[PDB]
Amino acid sequence: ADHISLNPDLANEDEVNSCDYWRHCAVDGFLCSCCGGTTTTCPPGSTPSPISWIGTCHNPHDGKDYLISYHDCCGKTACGRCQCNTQTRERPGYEFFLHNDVNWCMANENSTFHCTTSVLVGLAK
Amino acid sequence: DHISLNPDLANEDEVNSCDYWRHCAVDGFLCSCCGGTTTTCPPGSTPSPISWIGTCHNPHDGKDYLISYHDCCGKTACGRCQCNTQTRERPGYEFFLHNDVNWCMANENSTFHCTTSVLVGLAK
Amino acid sequence: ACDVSIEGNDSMQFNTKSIVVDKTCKEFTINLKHTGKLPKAAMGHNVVVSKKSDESAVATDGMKAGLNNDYVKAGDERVIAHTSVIGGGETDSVTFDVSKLKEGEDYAFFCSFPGHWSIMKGTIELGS
Amino acid sequence: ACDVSIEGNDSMQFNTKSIVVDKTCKEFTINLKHTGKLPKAAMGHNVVVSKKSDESAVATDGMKAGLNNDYVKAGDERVIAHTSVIGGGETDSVTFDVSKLKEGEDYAFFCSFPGHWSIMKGTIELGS
Amino acid sequence: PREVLTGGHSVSAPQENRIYVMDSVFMHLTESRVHVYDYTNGKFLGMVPTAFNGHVQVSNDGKKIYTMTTYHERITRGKRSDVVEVWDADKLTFEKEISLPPKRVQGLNYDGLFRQTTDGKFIVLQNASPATSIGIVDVAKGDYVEDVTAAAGCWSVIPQPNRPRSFMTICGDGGLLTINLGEDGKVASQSRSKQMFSVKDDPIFIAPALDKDKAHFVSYYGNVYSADFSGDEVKVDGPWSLLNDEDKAKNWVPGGYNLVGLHRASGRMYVFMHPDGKEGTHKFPAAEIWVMDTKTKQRVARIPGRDALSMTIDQQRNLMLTLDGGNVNVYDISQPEPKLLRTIEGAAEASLQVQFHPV
Amino acid sequence: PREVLTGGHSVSAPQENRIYVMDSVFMHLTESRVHVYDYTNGKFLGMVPTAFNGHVQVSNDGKKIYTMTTYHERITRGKRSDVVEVWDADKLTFEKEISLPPKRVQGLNYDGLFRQTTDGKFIVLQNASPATSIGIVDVAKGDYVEDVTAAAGCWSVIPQPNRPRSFMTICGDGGLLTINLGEDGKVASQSRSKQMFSVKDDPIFIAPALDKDKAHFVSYYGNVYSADFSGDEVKVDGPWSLLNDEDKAKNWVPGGYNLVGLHRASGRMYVFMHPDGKEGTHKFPAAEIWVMDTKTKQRVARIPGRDALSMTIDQQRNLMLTLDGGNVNVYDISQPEPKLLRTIEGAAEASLQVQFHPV
Ligand SMILES: [Cu+2]
Ligand SMILES: [Cu+2]
Repeated sequence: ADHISLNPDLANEDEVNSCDYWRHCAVDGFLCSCCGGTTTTCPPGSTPSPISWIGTCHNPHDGKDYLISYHDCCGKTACGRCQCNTQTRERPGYEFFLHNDVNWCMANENSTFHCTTSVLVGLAK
Repeated sequence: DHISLNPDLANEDEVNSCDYWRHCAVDGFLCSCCGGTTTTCPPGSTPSPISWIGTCHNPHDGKDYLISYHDCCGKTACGRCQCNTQTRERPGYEFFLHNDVNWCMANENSTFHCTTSVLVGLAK
Repeated sequence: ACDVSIEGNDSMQFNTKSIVVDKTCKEFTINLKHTGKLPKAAMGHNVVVSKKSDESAVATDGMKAGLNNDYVKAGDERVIAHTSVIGGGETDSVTFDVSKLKEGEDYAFFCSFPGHWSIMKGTIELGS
Repeated sequence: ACDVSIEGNDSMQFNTKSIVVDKTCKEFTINLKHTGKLPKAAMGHNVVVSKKSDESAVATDGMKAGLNNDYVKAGDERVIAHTSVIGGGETDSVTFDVSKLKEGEDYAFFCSFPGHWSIMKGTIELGS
Repeated sequence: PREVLTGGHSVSAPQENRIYVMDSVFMHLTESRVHVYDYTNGKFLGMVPTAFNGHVQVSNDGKKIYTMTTYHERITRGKRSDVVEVWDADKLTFEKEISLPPKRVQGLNYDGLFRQTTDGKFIVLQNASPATSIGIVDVAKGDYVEDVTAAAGCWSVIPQPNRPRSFMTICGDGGLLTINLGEDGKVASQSRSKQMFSVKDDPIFIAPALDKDKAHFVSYYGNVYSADFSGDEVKVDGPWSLLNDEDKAKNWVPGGYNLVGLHRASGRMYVFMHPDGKEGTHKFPAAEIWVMDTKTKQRVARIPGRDALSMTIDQQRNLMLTLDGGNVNVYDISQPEPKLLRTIEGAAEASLQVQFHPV
Repeated sequence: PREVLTGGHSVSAPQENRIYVMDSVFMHLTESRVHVYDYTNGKFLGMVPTAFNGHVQVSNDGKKIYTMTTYHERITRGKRSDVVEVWDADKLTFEKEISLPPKRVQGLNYDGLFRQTTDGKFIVLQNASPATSIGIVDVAKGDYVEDVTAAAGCWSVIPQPNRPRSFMTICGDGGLLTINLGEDGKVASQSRSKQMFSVKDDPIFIAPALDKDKAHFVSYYGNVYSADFSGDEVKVDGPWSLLNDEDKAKNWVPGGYNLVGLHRASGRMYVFMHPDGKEGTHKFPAAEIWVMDTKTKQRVARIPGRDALSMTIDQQRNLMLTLDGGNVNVYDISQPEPKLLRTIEGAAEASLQVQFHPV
C-alpha cells in the first residue's frame, strides 16, 4: 500500500509545479516538471547529475517524513520557469550533501545548471 | 557652438532619457548610464569603428543633425537605459541606416555592451 | 555463504541497506565495487562496520584521519573492520572474523568518506 | 602641384571632403591609402570621380559590377576616373588628365564600395 | 532507491503540436535560447541554448533543428567561432557543428536571415562584415560551401518555393537579386529584376508574404509590391494601397518586424497595423491585424493586434501565431476573420520570431 | 567629425567611493557580472563580466580586481576552464588568467568562498568536486600552487587578520581547522581546535563576524560562538544568546546569507534577524538589523532590516552596506544606532554580496 501522494505524475499539474508541493521543501532552483521534464525526469537534452543535495520532507497527506534527493539536470542554460527557494532542513556547507547553495551540476561533463528534480529516496528513519 | 549641441551641458535626467533628441535612432543601452557618456565608452569597453546613422531633429534650435550611433564592445549587455527609437531608421538594404544589427560586429570581440550617440554635424 | 559483494555508485548509494551473516560463518569477507566512474578523490567509497550509535563518532573522526587513512582514524577501537577507499571502476575487500559481533547489540555498515554516511549507511546482522 | 593623397579608414571615412586641382596641372594623380586594417572584402575603399548628380547612378551600377570590377561598371561613361579597390594597409593611385572636367559643372569624388558613397563623398574642383 | 532520475527522453508532445520561440534574451544576449512549446495547450516542452544572439529554424523534413550563433573562447575575449549547429528535434540534443566564416549576421531574428533552400539541401544565411554576402552551407556534407559576394548591397534571403535551390534578396537599388545554386551549393546563375520600389520614397519591410510562385511586400506607408517568379525572370509590380481614404485620415500604416504573412490556399495576407503612423513608428506594436485578399486587393477583416510585433502562418492547419515579444497568440485562420484560440504567456523574455514545426 | 568616440578611460569616481555588487543574474547564470557603483551618489561606474556564476574580490592593495569563474569552449558543452582572472581596478580591463583545476566552488557568493591571505600574496579559494579542498593561488606568479586536501569535510575560508598567510575553516566535526602557509603558498603547518559548536543541535551560519584576533558566529537559533586566534592554538568558546526572554517568545532568529558584520573599533556586531523563526527560515529576508556589543553581550540597537540578506562593513569610514538582492542600502555606523544615508535601487538583478573597495 504505497500512497497516491508518493507519485507526482498522478498529481494535478498545479500541485507539483508549485513551490509548495510537499516534496520540493528543499529546492533551490527551477522545477524540472515546468521545463519539459517531470519530478523525476530530465527535460529533453539535459543531463542528470550523479550527485545531489538531500532533504527530509514532510508528506502532509500521510503524516510521514520522506528523504528527497534533489538531483539537477545539466548541460543547458537556466530554465527560468517555476523558481523555488525552500530551505526545510537545509544545512550549511560543513554538511555538504544537505546544502542547497551549491550547484549540484558541479561534477557533470558540463556544469551549467538547467533545472532541479525531486527524487523520492524512501522513508526517513 | 550652441548650448544644445553638447551633452556635458544638459542635466543627466535629460541625456539618460530615451527621449533625448539625439537618441532618436538608438536600439540598445545608453552608454551615459553604463559608466560612459554620450561620446565615451565605459571603462573597459571598446568603441566600434562602424555604426548606424540617424538623422535627428534638435527641438532646441529647430535644425536636423546627423548622429553616428557607435557601440561600445567587449563586455556583456549593460542592461541600463534600454531605448528603442526608430526615427529615420531603414531596413538592411540601406545597411548603415539600419539599427537591427549589432554594430559591434567587426570588433575584436563582438559582444554588445552599450550604445553611444555621436554628433557628426548638420544634415544637408 | 561467507560472501558478499556490495556496490557503490557516483550517486552516493549502496546497492544494499542490509547484509546478513550466517552463524555458520567463521570469518566473513565483504567485497566492495565502485560501479561509478568518478575518481576516489571526488566520490570514493569504503565500508566501515561499527556499533550503530557509534557510527556518527567514527565518521567524524575518520574525516579527520584523511584519505591517507581511508577516512578511518588509525586503529579506531570502535571499528570492527573497514575496507580501503576505492574510486570508480575499482574494487576492494575486507575479511573479519564474525566472532566479533556482540550479542544483543546492533551493527551498521557505512562509508566514512566525508559526508557519505548520511545515506550510505546500512545494517549488518547475524544469523537470525 | 598635381598631387594628392587621400585616406580611408575602417570607420568608413575620407580624410578629405574636398580636393582642388590647379589649372596649371596637365594630368592629375590621386593616391589613395587605406589606413584601416580590415580586409578589402569587408571595408575596401576606392575613389571614383564623376558628375555630382550622376554619382548615385554610378554607385548603384558599380555595386552590380562586383569587386572584380572594383565596384564600377566596366567602361561606365559617367566616370572621369576611378582607382582600384584597396584593403587595410594597401594603397593605390589614379592618374587622369584634368582636361576632362567640364566648365560650370560640379564634380564629386566618392567610394563606390557597396553603401559607402553616402558618407565617403567629397567634391573635387578646379583652380578657382 | 524508490525512484531514479532518468534522461535521454524525447519531447513529450508530437511534432505536429510544436512551435519554436526564439528568445533573444537581449538583456543578457550571451544566453539567448529557443523555447519549444506545444501550441495546443501552451505547455513548455524543452529548449536549445544558442549562446550570443542565436538564430533558429527547423529542417524542412522536420527531423532536425538548425541554429546559428557565435562563441568566443572566453565569451568577451578570445577567438571567435561562428557556427551552424544541428540539433535533433525530438531529443533536443546537439549533433553537429559547422564552421562559418566570422561574419554571420548578428542582429534581430527576421526569418530572412537564416533560411534554407526548398529542397532542404542547403542552409542559406546572411553575412555582414559589415560588407554583406550570403553564405551557403551543405547540411549533409556539414560544410560552408559558397560565399555569394554578388549579394553585396543586398539584404535578407527569400526562398523560392517553386524551385529546389533558388532564392532572392532585396537590394539597395530597389530591386531583387535572384540566385540559383548548382547541385553542389555553388552559384550556377543569377539575375536582377527591374526596380520594384523606391528605396528613399517608399521603403518596404523586408518580411515577405510568400506564396508558391510569388512574394508580396508592404511599405512604410502602406503600399504593396509584388515579385512574381513563376517565369524565368522575376516580374515586379506595385504598388497598391492597403488603405482607403478613411484609413489614410487616421494615418494607418504597417508596423512590426516579421509583420506579414500569407495563407496560400486563400490568398489572404495578414498585416500588423497601427493608427497615427509617422516617421519612426515602423516597428510599433500592432494596434490591429489587417487581413487582405491579395486577389481582389481588398480588406476582408480587421481585429485587435494585441500589441504583436511578429507572426507566422501554418498553411496545412490554417493557423497563425502572433508574438508581442513575450507572449504567443494562437489563431485559426481557416475563415476570413481570424479566431483567437489561446494565448501562451511568458513564452519568452525578448522574442521577435516564432515558428511552427513543419508537417 | 565634430565629436569622436573614445575608450581607454578610467573609472570616473575615486576608489574611496567604489563598492562592488556581484550580480549572479541567476535567471541567466551564464552572464553573471560585477557592477561597480559609487556609494556616495549611487552612480553606476562600470562592470566586469564574470561568465557562469562568477565570484569577486578586490586585492588588499586596492589596485586589482580578482574574479573566479568557469568557461566552456561552447558554454553548455566542450572543454571546461576554471580560472581566476586579474582585472585592473581603474580601467576595468582584463589583465591575466590563472588556470585552476576544474573543481572551483560553484554556488552562491558567500565571502568565505573566495578570499585572500592578509599579506595579499595568495588567493585562497574553495573547491568542491564534490570532495572539498582549498586551493592556493600565488597572485604574483599567477599560478595555482597548492591543493589543501586536508580541508576535506570542511567549508569556507576565514582569513586571520593577525597573520600574513594563515586562515581557518569550519569542519563537519563542529570544529575549526587552521592552515598556515609557507612563503611559497604550500601548507607549512595546521592545527584543529576543540569542538566549537554542535553541528546537529546548533548549526552556525558560515559568515564570520571577523575581528583582528578573533571571529564570532551566529547559529540558526540565535546563539553566538567565538574562535580566538591571538594565541598559538585557536580557543573556542560559546554560546551566549542574542535573545532575551521577550525575543525568544516572538521566536526571533538570525536570517540571511552574508548576514553578520563586525565594527572592530567598537566591538559592535550586526545581525539580520526576523520573528516567527522556525525550520527553513534561516535565509529569510531581514525584518530588522540587531546591533550587539560583543564586549558586554547586549543588544544596543535594533532597526528595520529593509529585507536585506547580505551586508558588509568598512572599518575605516564606519559604514555598513546591506543588500536585499537587488538594492543596496548605505549606513553610517559610527554610532551605536545605524543611520540610513541612501538607497541604491537596481544595483543588481540577483546579488547576495557587496564589497567596499579597500582604502
Ligand atoms: Cu562513499
Ligand atoms: Cu569605401
